[PDB]
Formats: sequence, C-alpha cells, structure tokens
Amino acid sequence: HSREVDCERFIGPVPSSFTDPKVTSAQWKFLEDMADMKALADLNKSLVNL
Amino acid sequence: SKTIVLSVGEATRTLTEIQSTADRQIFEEKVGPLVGRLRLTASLRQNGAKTAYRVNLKLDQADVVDCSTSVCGELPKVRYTQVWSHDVTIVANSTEASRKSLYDLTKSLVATSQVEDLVVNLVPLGR
Amino acid sequence: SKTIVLSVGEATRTLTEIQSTADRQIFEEKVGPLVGRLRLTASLRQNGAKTAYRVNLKLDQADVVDCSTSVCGELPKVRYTQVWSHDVTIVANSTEASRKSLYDLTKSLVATSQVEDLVVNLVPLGR
Amino acid sequence: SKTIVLSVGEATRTLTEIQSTADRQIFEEKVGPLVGRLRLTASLRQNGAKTAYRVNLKLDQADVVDCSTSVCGELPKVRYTQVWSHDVTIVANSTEASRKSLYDLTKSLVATSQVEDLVVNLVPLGR
Amino acid sequence: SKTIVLSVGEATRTLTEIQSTADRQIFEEKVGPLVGRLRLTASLRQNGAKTAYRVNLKLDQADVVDCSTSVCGELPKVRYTQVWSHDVTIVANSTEASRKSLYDLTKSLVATSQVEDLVVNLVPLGR
Amino acid sequence: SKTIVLSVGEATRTLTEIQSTADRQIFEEKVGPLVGRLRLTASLRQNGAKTAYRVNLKLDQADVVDCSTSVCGELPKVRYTQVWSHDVTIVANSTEASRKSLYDLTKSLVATSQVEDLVVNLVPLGR
Amino acid sequence: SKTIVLSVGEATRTLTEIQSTADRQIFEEKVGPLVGRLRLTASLRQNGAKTAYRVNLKLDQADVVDCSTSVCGELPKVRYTQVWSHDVTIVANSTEASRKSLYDLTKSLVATSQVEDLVVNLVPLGR
Repeated sequence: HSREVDCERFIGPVPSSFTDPKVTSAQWKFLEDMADMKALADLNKSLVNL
Repeated sequence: SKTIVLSVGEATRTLTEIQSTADRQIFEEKVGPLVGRLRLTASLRQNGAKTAYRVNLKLDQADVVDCSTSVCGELPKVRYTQVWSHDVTIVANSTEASRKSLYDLTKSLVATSQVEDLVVNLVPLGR
Repeated sequence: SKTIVLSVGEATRTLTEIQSTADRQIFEEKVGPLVGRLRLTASLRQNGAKTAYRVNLKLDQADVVDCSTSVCGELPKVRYTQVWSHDVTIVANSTEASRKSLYDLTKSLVATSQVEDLVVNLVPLGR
Repeated sequence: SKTIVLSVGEATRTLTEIQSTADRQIFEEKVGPLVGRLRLTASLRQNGAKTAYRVNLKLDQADVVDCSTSVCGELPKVRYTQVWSHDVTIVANSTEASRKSLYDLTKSLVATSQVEDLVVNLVPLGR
Repeated sequence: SKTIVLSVGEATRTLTEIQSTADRQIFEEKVGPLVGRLRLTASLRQNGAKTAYRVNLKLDQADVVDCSTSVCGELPKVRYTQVWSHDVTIVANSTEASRKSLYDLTKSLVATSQVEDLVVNLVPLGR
Repeated sequence: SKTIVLSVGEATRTLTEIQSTADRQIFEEKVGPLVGRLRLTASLRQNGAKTAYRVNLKLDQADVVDCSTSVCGELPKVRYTQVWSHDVTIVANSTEASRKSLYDLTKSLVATSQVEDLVVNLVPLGR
Repeated sequence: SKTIVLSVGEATRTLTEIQSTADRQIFEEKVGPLVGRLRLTASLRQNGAKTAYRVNLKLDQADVVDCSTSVCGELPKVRYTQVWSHDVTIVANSTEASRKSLYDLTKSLVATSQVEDLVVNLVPLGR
C-alpha cells in the first residue's frame, strides 16, 4: 500500500486563548503617561540642531 | 577564596574572588563562559595627610553573542560594555548615626521607582 | 613500534610512535582523524662541556570541527592550538634521593587542586 | 600570607608566599635555611591582541652543603641548581570538557612509571 | 567493447573499455556522471635486452560534489584525487608454481585485516 | 618480535620483524636460509605542507639454487630478483566509507581471475 | 626493556637496555652511579653489494673516584677510560659447523690462561 497525507487537516482545533485581550484602566493610564513622557523627551532632542 | 551570593528573585548568582590584592580586589561571576561576564573592582585608599579616605567600586558586564547554533563557525564575541563606577569620600572622624542615615537614604533612592524609570525609559528623574 | 596507554578514568587512549629519531621523538595518538590530534615531542641532549643535560617535552592537541553532518560541504578544519612545553636541566652527578623527592613534589603539585583551579577558573595560584 | 601544604608520603612541607605581585608570584619553602631551598615562580599574562593567555610556572631547588660538623670552619654553600619551567598557552574561548580531559591526560602522564624511569635511570621514554 | 563486473557485496559495478590501445588500456566505470569516476590504466612492455617485462596498473577515483539540490547554481565539482599505481617486474623464464605461490601470498596479504586497519585507522602495519 | 602469519592453503609461513625503524620497517621470513628469502619493506611519511600522506610497500623474494646434493662444491647462489612496490597517496580528511569501498574494490580486483591470468599466462587484462 | 645478567663468581650484575635503536644498541649497567659505569655498544650492518655483514661490539668501563668521605668537597670524578671494540666479518652463505667450531675455538682462547697472563702481567702471548 501507499498512502498520501494532506498535512492541512491533521491538526487539532484552535485554542480558546485567541480572544480579545482585557486591559485595565490603571494599565492604560500608566502606558499613556509613559508615552507622553517619551514624546516630551523626544522633543527636547530636536531643538539641539538649532 | 571568597564567595558572594546575589538573589535576583528566582535564581542565585555566585561571584568568586579571583585577584586577591589590597589595592585592587577583582571579583568574577562563575556561571559558564568566563570571558565577557560579571566583574567587580574594589579599591580602598587614603588621601592628603591622613585626613579622610577614598573607596572606589566599579561593576562591569559585557554581553556575548555566538553563532555556532546555526552558522557553522563563529567564536563567542563580545558586543557592548557597561561601566558603573562609584566614589566614596567619607572622613574617619564622622558620625555613625549620620552614616547609617546616609546609607538608608541611598538604599531608598536606589530601591525607588524613579531611578528604575530613569534607567529603563531614559526619562529624566522628576516625579 | 611503541605504544603508550593513558587512562583518563573511563576510557583508555593509545599513542603510537611515528617518527623514531634520537634527537626528536614524535608520538601521535591513534583514535580517528590523524590530523589535528594529540602529539608529543621529546628531545634529549647535552650542554656546555659535558656537564649536565637538557630534556624537552612538548604536548600539543588541536581541536577540529566539521559541518558534514548538517551543511552539505565542509572539510574537517582545525580551530585553536595549545602548546605545553617543558625543560629539564638535571646534572648527571646529582643524588637519586633528591631526584626522587623532586619528582614526588612535582607529582604532588600536579595532582593538587590548586593547579586545576588555576587552569580552569584562571584564578592565580594562592590558596 | 599564603600557605601551600605538600604531602610527600610521610611528612608535610609548607611553602609560604614571599613576594606577592601580580606579574610575578614567588613562593618559598620554610623548613630551615632560607638560602638554597625550594622556590616557585608563577606568572600570568596575555598575548597578541587579547586573543589567548600565557602562564609560566618554574620550580627551583638548590642543594646545600656544610662542613661545620667536622671541619672547623665552612659556611653553608650551594652546590648545583635545577630549573624546571613550564609554558601554558590556552585560549579563553575553548572548552571546559577539553581542558579537563587535557589536565587528566597530563596528570596520568606525570603519575605514570615511564616518566619516573626517564628521570631516574635517564632512559629515553619508550615502553 | 570490454566489460568488467566487480562485486562489492550488495551491488555490482560495471567498468567499460574506453581507450583500447596496446601500450595504454583505459577502463572507465559507467554508473552516472562520467567525469570524476573510477578509471583504470594498464600498461605492458619489455625491458633491457628482451630479458624480463614490466606491467603497470593504476586505479584512480576522484570524488565529486554538487549543490544544485539546495543552492541555486553549482556545477558538479571534483574534490580530491587518489592514485594507486603498481609495478610488476616478472621475468619470462621463471616458475609457474612460484608465480602461483606469490600470487596467493599477495592475495592473502590483501585480504588480511592488517592492511585494512593500516588503510582505515592509519596505524602502521605490525600485529 | 613482531610475527606475521600467512596462510598459503596447506602450510603457514612466518615473517619476523628484523629492522624496527619508523621510516623503514623490514620484515624477513624465517624458514631456512636467511639469504635470498622473502623480505618486505614498509614506509610511511607526509607530503607538501601537512596535506596528505605517502605509504610505500615493497615485497621482494629472490630464488636460490644449490649444487651440494650432486656436485662436490657450490655455495647457495641467488638467481633472479623480483620487485613489487606500491604507492598509497590517501589524504587525511577523506571518507571512511569511501576508503572501505576502495579497499573492497582493490581486494576484489586482486582476488579476481583476470589478474591471475595476466600474471601467469602474460595475457593482457581484458575479459 | 632488556636485562642482561652476568655472573662474576659471587655476585650477579645487571645491564639494562637504554638506547634501543637498530644501528646502535646501548646497554648500561645499573648498580649505583650511572655516570662512569659499564656500557656496551652493539652495531650490525651489511657491506658492499649484499655479500657479507659487519658486526661491531664495544665494551667501555671508566673508573670513578670520590673524596666526600674525608675531604669536604669533591664531586665523583672519572679517572681513566678503557675501550675494547670488536669486528665480526662473517658471510651469510657459510657453514654452521664451521661457525660453531670457530666460536668454540674463540671461547677456548678466551678462557685459556695465556690471555689472562698477557692481560695481567703484560707478558707477550707465547707459552
């Protein structure tokens, strides 16, 4: 005998962790503060080429 | 020799004394590759006319890279080098309580979250 | 020829005489690839006006690498080379007891744990 | 200081550090007469462009003679001098297992009976 | 033409006469790529003043390599070359029994395990 | 010393090592008269710049005659001399499987009936 | 190695092989001081066009003196040197009975009392 396999079928289902993530308000505030600080820090470097 | 145990949170690192000398103490971390690892240089001396003292503490750690896992020939090569030196100028005739308070203040400033942010995000200290 | 059996602990290595000559004896280890293996050079001579003698013993071993297991074309290539030479200057009219004591002291210094640490951890000898 | 204990079989000899220096470590045996005794010179350095290293180990021992037991005047005078130097050229980026195997092979070659016969009876190594 | 069948143990190789000439017979193995394969050169002549004869037999085989399986462009390239020549100097007025005994001795020396070890492990013949 | 046993079919011949040297190994057969017997010369060397090697194997056997059985007076005198040299040029970094296949092919070509006919009947190889 | 036992009448002396080589065999007696002792040089070769052979046997023994028993400083110093060489020119195709008779005659001439008197009293041989 000689069997031919199609690897596009012999794989289990998709896990249940492929859902939308949950982000808290504290995490959002922390990330926004960090982003604002980094943005204000990047500005001070551009004026060096005055 | 002399062993120093450092707790990082989940693992314990061991530093071993290598170059035992009075004017220069060299501690080296023993984990795997000795080249490009964690090294510590300590020095103690005097100053002027036997007034105060001078203590120097430097900590270096150079990262290494290797391609023998995929590429078929590359020796472990160092990448960048980091230097973190210190300078302690404390007079002998001082105060034990003042020295303890200064050490506690330094420990608090090191353990605070502002210096960590200054190191990571490169944001100037000012919270 | 001339065979030398060396016990490493769990296996036995065999070195075979290759270049039989008075002023230069070359022993080579026979295990697999002859190129980049264990070689030993021995030499014996005199000095000055038939006073003392001179014995030289060198041991070399170069590591090899190969990529034919994964890469589809790479000949066995040597990497680094290690040289460990010696120098024996013992006069003829000496003392058998003194020579035996010196050999025992050398054997003890070789078998001690300080030289092993100096070789491995590259820590200067001083325990 | 730094003490080294060597076991000869029935007695224990003690070597003491005398000249503590990085580029030259001088150990001297303390038994009786300091002049004409057992001395050991150790040196460690680098090479080329921070590639490998170089270790040198020399062991000297000069015999002494005295006639004050019978003759009514003769200071302790040295007789012959023996020099046994070494040379270690091991690269940093090597292999711990290979270094351990090389050290074990060297220890076996030192502890074998062929080198002892070559030293004592001055017979060329070849059994 | 002229076909020669050689049994290796599990497969049979076929060599075909290519260059039919008296003073030089060239046999070439036909398997796949003709370049870098098995070739055999045979020659027969006389010597001096019609005393004895001279027979020469050489066998060459150069390995080939190719990268068209993975790399997208590399012609079959030869690597090393091996030369195994012979020399037969047998006089005409000899002895058939002596020639048969010599051929049997040569066959036994070829089929013995000592020459195989000398070829593989490169260990000098001496068991 | 070193003994080699060769089986001719009904009797066993013994060759003994006589001139033990690295660059020239001389084996002689011990049966009766030592002069005009079976001798074997083996040599092993390198080539160029440590690339490959060179092995030489020669086998000589000179027949002897004597008239002391009938004639009053005649010392054993040699008649003809046969020379069968070899030449092995195998590189170190090769292939064990390729070397084994080449040795098997050489053994088959030696044991075949074509070379025997070429030796005996002096007929050129071509069946 | 190779040991040779010689019986002098009341004690047995032991000579040990030192320098094992084909063209030069050096045997040295092991009793005490190796310098200035009993040595024996043996050599075997051929001659002309593979006609006869040449054997050389030399026996040397230099006496030593020492003053450390009374004088307070004198190393063992050699005095005179004696050389007794030989020369054997025996052809291969000879006679076993003739060789045995010649050896017996030489042994008788050595064991006779005339050569002993010639050696001791320096009186010319003629009794």
